Amino acid sequence: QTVRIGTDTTYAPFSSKDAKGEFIGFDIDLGNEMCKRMQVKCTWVASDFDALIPSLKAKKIDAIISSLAITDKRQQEIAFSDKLYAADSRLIAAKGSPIQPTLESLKGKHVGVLQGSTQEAYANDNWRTKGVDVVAYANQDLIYSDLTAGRLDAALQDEVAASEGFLKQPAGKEYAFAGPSVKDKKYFGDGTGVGLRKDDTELKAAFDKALTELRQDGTYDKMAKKYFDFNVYGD
Ligand SMILES: NC(=[NH2+])NCCC[C@H](N)C(=O)O
Repeated sequence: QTVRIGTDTTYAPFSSKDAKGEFIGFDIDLGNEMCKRMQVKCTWVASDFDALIPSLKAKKIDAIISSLAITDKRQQEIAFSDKLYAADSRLIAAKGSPIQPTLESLKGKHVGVLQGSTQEAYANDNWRTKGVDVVAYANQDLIYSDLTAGRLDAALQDEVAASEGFLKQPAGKEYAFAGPSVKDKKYFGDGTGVGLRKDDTELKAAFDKALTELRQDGTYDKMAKKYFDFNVYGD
């Protein structure tokens, strides 16, 4: 039909808006390229990240492309395409900060996470319970803003989003990663994928076919090179 694809546009370089409100980023490029090969029209629909799976279940959108990690919990509720790219999580803080992604370091500190994210799940279970002030936000822009305002000591999000979308931008010049990637298979998933209703077998097959084809002919790498000088796909 027309495939309606939901995304949250506060996660550069994967999904954001340009100065005239056009959606831009690697998620947008992947979605548009897949749609072309599937020979379908696609309409992008912006929403808060935590609204994406509910909107999909409610049939207000037909697909999610929004750095949506493929997790065990989410697969109980929806289906996923094959992996679009890998996504590790990592903390950021002010440059020179001693902060580490540990309870010892973070107890009593204010740590921002995106509401509805794997980072929120991780932080709520491991940090909020034990006395870290975990603050959950409607979108990632509010997090970066509250961090630069000094209201947050740190923020947890996807590593590549933080790096390319903030640290390497003027806004994040005085900030840096605090500690290494936070690796936990119980939480952050096995890369990201197109989120789909479980019964939409045909639509999943179509996305999967287009994805294989655009990876195979080198289009994936061509598009990825616009944003990344490393292997974003992973293994
Ligand atoms: N467009 C976005 N805001 N994406 C947030 C993704 C965060 C994390 N990868 C998750 O799946 O929960």
